[PDB]
Amino acid sequence: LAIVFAVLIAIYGVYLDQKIRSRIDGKVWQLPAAVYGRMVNLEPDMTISKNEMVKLLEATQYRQVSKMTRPGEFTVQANSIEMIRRPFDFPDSKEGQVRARLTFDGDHLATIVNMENNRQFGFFRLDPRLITMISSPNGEQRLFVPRSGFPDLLVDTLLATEDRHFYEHYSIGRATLTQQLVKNLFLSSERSYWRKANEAYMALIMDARYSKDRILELYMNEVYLGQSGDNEIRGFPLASLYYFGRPVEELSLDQQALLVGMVKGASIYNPWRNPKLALERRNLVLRLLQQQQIIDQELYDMLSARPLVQPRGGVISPQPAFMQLVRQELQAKLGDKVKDLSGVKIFTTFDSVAQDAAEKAAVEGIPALKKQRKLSDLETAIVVVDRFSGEVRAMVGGSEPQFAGYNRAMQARRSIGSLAKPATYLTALSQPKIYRLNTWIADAPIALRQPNGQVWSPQNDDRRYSESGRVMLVDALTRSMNVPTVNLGMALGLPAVTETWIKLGVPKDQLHPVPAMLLGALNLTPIEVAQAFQTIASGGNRAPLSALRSVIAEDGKVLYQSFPQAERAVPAQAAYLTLWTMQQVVQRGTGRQLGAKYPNLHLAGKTGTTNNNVDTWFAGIDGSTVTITWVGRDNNQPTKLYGASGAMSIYQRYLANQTPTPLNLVPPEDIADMGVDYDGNFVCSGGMRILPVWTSDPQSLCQQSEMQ
Repeated sequence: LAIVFAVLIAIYGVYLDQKIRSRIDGKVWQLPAAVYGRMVNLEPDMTISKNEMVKLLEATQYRQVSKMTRPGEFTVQANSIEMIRRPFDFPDSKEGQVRARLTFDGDHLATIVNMENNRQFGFFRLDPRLITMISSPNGEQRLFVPRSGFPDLLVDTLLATEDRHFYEHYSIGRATLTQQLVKNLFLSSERSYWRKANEAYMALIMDARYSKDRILELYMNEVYLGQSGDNEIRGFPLASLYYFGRPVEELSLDQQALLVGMVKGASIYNPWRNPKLALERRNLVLRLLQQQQIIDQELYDMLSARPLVQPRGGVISPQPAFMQLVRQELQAKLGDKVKDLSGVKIFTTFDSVAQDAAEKAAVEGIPALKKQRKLSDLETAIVVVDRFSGEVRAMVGGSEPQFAGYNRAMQARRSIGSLAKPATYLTALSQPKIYRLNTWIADAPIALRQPNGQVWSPQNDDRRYSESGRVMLVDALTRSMNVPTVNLGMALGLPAVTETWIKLGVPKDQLHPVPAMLLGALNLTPIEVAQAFQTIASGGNRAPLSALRSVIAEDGKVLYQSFPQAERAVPAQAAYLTLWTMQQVVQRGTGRQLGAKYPNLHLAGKTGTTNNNVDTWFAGIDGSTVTITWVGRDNNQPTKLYGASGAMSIYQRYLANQTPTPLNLVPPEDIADMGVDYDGNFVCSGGMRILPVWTSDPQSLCQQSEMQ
């Protein structure tokens, strides 16, 4: 015989083992970067409510139930919630499940108690939601999860199917789990008995040098389970989140049957296109295992009478607007030397609750404005950032945030109009010896000769002038009076005002120092406006906006860490006086519709309008965040909206869709509340009006009083 044949196949097998080594002993796959939202820490004495906490939990993929049994679940009671915080690999320290009770004392979090030992936590970590993945060059997207990470039952459901009961190394006789691992991992497409035998040879070599758990650990992360546009969704972990919005470790049995059922055929059982052949395949799996010992008959009818929820969505590109900022910030910080790495973890500043509320305000708000005014193509952008740290919490780049290609929060450069006014008042108030809230500004006809040849003659909103010819600075800003603003600004000088703009953090090449700049001849994107208003909201510290918190390697190596880098930009006292006045605009000025609806928030804000309302804006500052809202048309035509009411309606819905933090303005040093009389002069005691004043010696009133 030519038995040497068993020899060149033996060497072909030994040399085959050479390939099933360099592959599995290292990078099995190029693993895409995972993008996570914010990690929230809870603390006792935190200002939050139970209903507020419920929303944060549901936004973080938690499910409210009657009785808890699994991670990612929680129960509500009269004055508290009980949850099972799911396990997560926090950069700071890996954590398992924790059964906690958060107890609420009305307005705040009273206690957080470990249900295990009945003791209190000093702070408690909530895991971050997976927002998205960063496209993998392969076109194949995976979320690696170790063996242990898979629930016993989905492994049982998996074994109850494909590899019927085991796979010890009979199946062929009657007429393979390791057999298929190589099929997807090493082999070509289809037709070949040689393929059938080539994998069969790789299967023995495989299951010879690698453990049981290691085979299905690679398998449960390799199987094709979906198609997101032109990206392969494979692996049970990523499929779970993609096909249920919940981790693999937390799938219900009926959801485990579906995924598994979709392994045989992985595209025709797709619950989107045809839910019928998927429902039958699901129930089929439910009857497959029902025969073996794992499944009861009574519960079977439940799982079968258990429709699919199922994400009923496409999710091809989650949070397109915010992800633009993320991609942009990654390039700047780490460069192109990042996607070279596999299994990278990106921790962002994204707030799921805020995003939900902004998106809802945009989606419902815009059609409402179009109906109430008979419009045809109205658009909007919303940016939310943290008051003090400049972290970007939310970004809405269009009235249809779900499906976005053009991101208006970052790309739509638009005249800010009267939103420009605080810069001027901030410039003035930064000089406490000369300009104060009670300083009188002329309000009379203006005529400014400019570079050839026409004369610039700005008018008040109502084409009227103050009967006295003058108005106090406080009231000019409150009422967004055009004429006093130009008189103030021209007296301060366009260079001084322009320098305030740079300190506030606006792009320097957008600044053109001519009179109209004072009234908003300044074109910015919403994210750039947010920077400017964050600087005044923080109390004068410019905190560069960012969407990244950290970037960790698969092994836990820190590729990037964010450190606080706020820069003192304007005096805190001037920032304060400007904000106090912006509280006036919201209570009694142009923003007064908002102060009437949310009196207890004491919001500070500024309306923005342009000639014929081409662009409308609102900038609202609460206790914790700055929200910029823009409403207008892409073609740059008049909106027909009147006043900042369009941007204030969107913002008002934003405020209603979440739980805003009251703004309680704490006065910095050397701020004193002082009375003035009707003439506007300071008085020692009394005064019909009280205004805060930057002074270390309120005895500029003994001086004022000595007029006699």
